[PDB]
Amino acid sequence: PKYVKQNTLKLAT
Amino acid sequence: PKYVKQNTLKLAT
Amino acid sequence: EEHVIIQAEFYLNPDQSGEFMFDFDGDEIFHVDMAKKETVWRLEEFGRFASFEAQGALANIAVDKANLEIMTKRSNYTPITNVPPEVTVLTNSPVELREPNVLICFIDKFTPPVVNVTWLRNGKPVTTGVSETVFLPREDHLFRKFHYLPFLPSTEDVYDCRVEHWGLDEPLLKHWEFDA
Amino acid sequence: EEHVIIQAEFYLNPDQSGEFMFDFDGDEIFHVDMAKKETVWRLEEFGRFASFEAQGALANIAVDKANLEIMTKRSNYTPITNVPPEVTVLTNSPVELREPNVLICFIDKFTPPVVNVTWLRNGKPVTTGVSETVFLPREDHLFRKFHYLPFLPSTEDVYDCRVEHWGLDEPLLKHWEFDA
Amino acid sequence: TRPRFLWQLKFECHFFNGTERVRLLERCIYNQEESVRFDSDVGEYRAVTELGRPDAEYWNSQKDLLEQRRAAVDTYCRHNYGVGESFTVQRRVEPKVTVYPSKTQPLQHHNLLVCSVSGFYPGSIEVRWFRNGQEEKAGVVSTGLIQNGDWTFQTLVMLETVPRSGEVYTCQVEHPSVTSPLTVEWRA
Amino acid sequence: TRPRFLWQLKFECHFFNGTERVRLLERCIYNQEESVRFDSDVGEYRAVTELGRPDAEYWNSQKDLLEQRRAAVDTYCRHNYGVGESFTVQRRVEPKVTVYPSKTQPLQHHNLLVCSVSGFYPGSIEVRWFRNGQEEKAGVVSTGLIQNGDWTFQTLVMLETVPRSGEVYTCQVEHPSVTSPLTVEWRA
Ligand SMILES: *[C@@H]1O[C@H](CO)[C@@H](O[C@H]2O[C@H](CO)[C@@H](O)[C@H](O)[C@H]2NC(C)=O)[C@H](O)[C@H]1NC(C)=O
Ligand SMILES: *[C@@H]1O[C@H](CO)[C@@H](O[C@H]2O[C@H](CO)[C@@H](O)[C@H](O)[C@H]2NC(C)=O)[C@H](O)[C@H]1NC(C)=O
Ligand SMILES: *[C@@H]1O[C@H](CO)[C@@H](O)[C@H](O)[C@H]1NC(C)=O
Ligand SMILES: *[C@@H]1O[C@H](CO)[C@@H](O)[C@H](O)[C@H]1NC(C)=O
Ligand SMILES: *[C@H]1O[C@H](CO)[C@@H](O)[C@H](O)[C@H]1NC(C)=O
Ligand SMILES: *[C@H]1O[C@H](CO)[C@@H](O)[C@H](O)[C@H]1NC(C)=O
Repeated sequence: PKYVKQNTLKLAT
Repeated sequence: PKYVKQNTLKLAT
Repeated sequence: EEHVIIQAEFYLNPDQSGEFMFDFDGDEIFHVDMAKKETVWRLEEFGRFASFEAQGALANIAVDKANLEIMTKRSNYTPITNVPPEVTVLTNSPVELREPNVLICFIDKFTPPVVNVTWLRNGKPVTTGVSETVFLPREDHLFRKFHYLPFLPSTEDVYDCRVEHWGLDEPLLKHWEFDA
Repeated sequence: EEHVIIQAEFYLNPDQSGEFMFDFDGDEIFHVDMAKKETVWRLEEFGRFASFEAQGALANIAVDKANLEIMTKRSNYTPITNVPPEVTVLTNSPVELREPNVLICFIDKFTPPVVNVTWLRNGKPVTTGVSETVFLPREDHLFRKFHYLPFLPSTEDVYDCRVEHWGLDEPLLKHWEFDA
Repeated sequence: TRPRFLWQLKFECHFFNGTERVRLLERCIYNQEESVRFDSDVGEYRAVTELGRPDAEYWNSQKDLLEQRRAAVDTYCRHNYGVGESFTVQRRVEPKVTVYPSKTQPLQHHNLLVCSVSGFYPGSIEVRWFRNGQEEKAGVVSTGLIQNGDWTFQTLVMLETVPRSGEVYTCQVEHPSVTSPLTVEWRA
Repeated sequence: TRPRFLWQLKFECHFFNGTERVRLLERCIYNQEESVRFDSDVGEYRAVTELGRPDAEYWNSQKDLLEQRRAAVDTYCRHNYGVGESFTVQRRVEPKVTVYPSKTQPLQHHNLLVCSVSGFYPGSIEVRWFRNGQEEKAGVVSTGLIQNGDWTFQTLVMLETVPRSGEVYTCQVEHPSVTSPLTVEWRA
């Protein structure tokens, strides 16, 4: 199996 | 002398 | 800086318990007995100089009880997370046999400010001159507290400070015994 | 609850340093080496059962570098407040004279994640088989970290874990020495 | 040395009852203050402090960003849980139990008998003392569980005694890693 | 036992260089999260977390509430600082210094010499170790300052040695309660 990472959302500008 | 306490404000309702 | 004076007061529910006190550089100056409705100086010496109107506090706490009922609701009823104590039994000064001393049970870093401390000498509870302090505040919004047991060293005894707190899986025993 | 799996990652400036790792119930599962760009399992055995794409992490951090430059400005450049460590030297298992053991240097409750830990045997630094962990997270947003020194107990030696941190007035020494 | 600035991001999955019931909680933490979070049981972002307002409102707009996050509970949480379960959830190393008194002294003199249990995993274990087959609940001073940081725990559970000859002390350890309790006696 | 809810309120006066500079800081704390505060250096209330917004804006309206708090710095801080300065600010209990080695060993084998300093007030003190007159800065292991909660501090400062015959160890303590440093020697 693969560890599923979660992605980072860029902040509001 | 006396100790001066500071009073508590009631929260917003 | 140089010194800080703090008026820390709080109210806790369901317990319905509140505290009102002054602190100077970490040491308690006095606190108001909610019950007797009287200010209690930390070193009697303190009272022979300054005064405080214990009713002032009972006044303030009223509001605190109020603001609490309000704030709980708006939080959406998020309760407090028990943060168990960090106990350590110490001693006032180097212990010498037959030379009177005191054993200090230091309880740090905990919240809610509720906790049951028992001294035990040889497995058995002890009340002989034992005493304590009210809940001293800390910058992290957790509390601090002391219990003292005046004693007289001997090869024959061993002590324990028994602390009970909600964030603990079970009564914490912190041990002491003279070492020769 | 029963278990918690956490993907904790951070970026720190000026240092320009970041970390990306997974944690299960307090212990580290793995973390991605930003430099070699490869995932490093905590116990080799873990790598034999699962995988993780180290680039995944390098990607994530890219955004973190960013969100940080953003957030800093909006905070109005407010910097972090140094919270010094809570060091305690422990031992892996009951020490028996002349039988290998390992000395653990546990550094807790501190932030920012930057700290210098030295091991000293008889006042002198030691690198013999010493090792460490990345900055493990904690619910309070402070960090945790470990340093290990494999050693062989004897009545001749004494050690120290020498910790340097910005919220500390000076290098903290935490001492250990066999006792009979 | 200049001021420091810390950005931190954590996605935590809390599993209840095994896998039935999972909670994703995504937190963004600037310095030591959490500013915004996604809590699966509330379906959307919420600023905790003012600086998290822009984003809680921004990301909350992207019905796609919110569409996935709500599914991350099985696409991410239940997933990663079944990936390592073999070695994390089901990890079992066995406790290594030792009984020894601290401070060799004469019999009939107060002695603290130590039960060191080290090397185990998971952290859940039970240590009881028995004095002559009868469980001794009092005068038990424990260090509580200690996490070694290497995927093994350790703890020390001491019994305060005043040993008379022949009294036999036993340390009983129960751990998921074993079928029948480990015990270890000590003779006066 | 049901869930708990804590509301706490703190007004803290920080005095710098005496009374030349004072900063009132009023903090309202719900649970472990502070929500709102008044900081004399900023003149008004500020919500730290969203739950403190209503009040931060409410109270900020009450220009009279804002008028006083800004004067609290003299009507409250300096006043109270004046109301007990003799027993708080002006306190000095003297340190009681002791030097004893731990572990009664024959000479030449490593020993940790302890310097216990106890019973003093204020917390500010300086302990240095000397070996035959020369300051020993290394191998010095301290417990840091310890507050006894009864208006007195204590601390232990240990020196790791390997005592040879004739080595003379001194502990020099400096404290505001004393004019010339307290010292206390120990012979090998
Ligand atoms: C301190 O001791 C008291 C009992 O002496 C504890 O008991 C109260 O709470 C118990 C556990 O929730 C209840 O079972 C009891 O009804 C109640 N008993 C009394 C006499 O009030 C109390 O919880 C202890 N405090 C802490 C912090 O654990
Ligand atoms: C950790 O140790 C390093 C030295 O090993 C410390 O030194 C760095 O910072 C100094 C102070 O400004 C510089 O003058 C040094 O050249 C620089 N050297 C290196 C090797 O980093 C550093 O301050 C320490 N870090 C912490 C957190 O205390
Ligand atoms: C408030 O609390 C209830 C029950 O604890 C929860 O189900 C509800 O969604 C909460 N509402 C918000 C806005 O947090
Ligand atoms: C932002 O920072 C600058 C410099 O620290 C300061 O002068 C200014 O008043 C600050 N403004 C706010 C709103 O914090
Ligand atoms: C939750 O745990 C298991 C996991 O499959 C489930 O089958 C069971 O019905 C539930 N048990 C309890 C006690 O809720
Ligand atoms: C501030 O405090 C004193 C007390 O009045 C004053 O005399 C002195 O000049 C000031 N010192 C400093 C360093 O600010």
